[PDB]
Amino acid sequence: GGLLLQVIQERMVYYKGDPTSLDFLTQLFDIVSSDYIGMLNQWLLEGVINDPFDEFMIREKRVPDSFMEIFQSKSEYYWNELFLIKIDGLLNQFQNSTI
Amino acid sequence: IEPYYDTLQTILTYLPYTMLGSDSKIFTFSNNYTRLEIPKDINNSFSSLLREVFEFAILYKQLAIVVDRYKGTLVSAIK
Repeated sequence: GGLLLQVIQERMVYYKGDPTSLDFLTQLFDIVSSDYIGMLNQWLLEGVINDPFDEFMIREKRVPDSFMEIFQSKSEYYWNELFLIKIDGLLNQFQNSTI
Repeated sequence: IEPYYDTLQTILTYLPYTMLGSDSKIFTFSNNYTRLEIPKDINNSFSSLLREVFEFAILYKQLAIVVDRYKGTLVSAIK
């Protein structure tokens, strides 16, 4: 899934001094990451998660139908528990509690 | 002079393959590509001349080995 960015970044350490190889790897990383930037931009600009592949780090989860009436009354737990951060897919930039 | 002088254009046929650091039917590398054996039927003069030409082949082979070995292993940016 989102592990590709980690592989490219790990791969890019060895070719950090090679101009052509670094240019190609940087171009590939830039184009590949564009979807992730789209998800992040929509999340921070409109507060909407769009792509249903569960790729994005901010995991909004659906309430089960069996508990719909319960969660509607106690909206605090809906808005505090059913939004999570998927730690596996985070880059080192976001590996900070405050961010 | 042909009747009175014996030695193996045939050299130039197999020389390009040796120059590019590859094994040849009359020139064979050995000892991890550190020495090259000049065959029999190459009299003194031609062998002495080839010893100068083959300097490029062995040196290039060593450089190619280094490049292929350390292509993406070294971590330091300078190297």
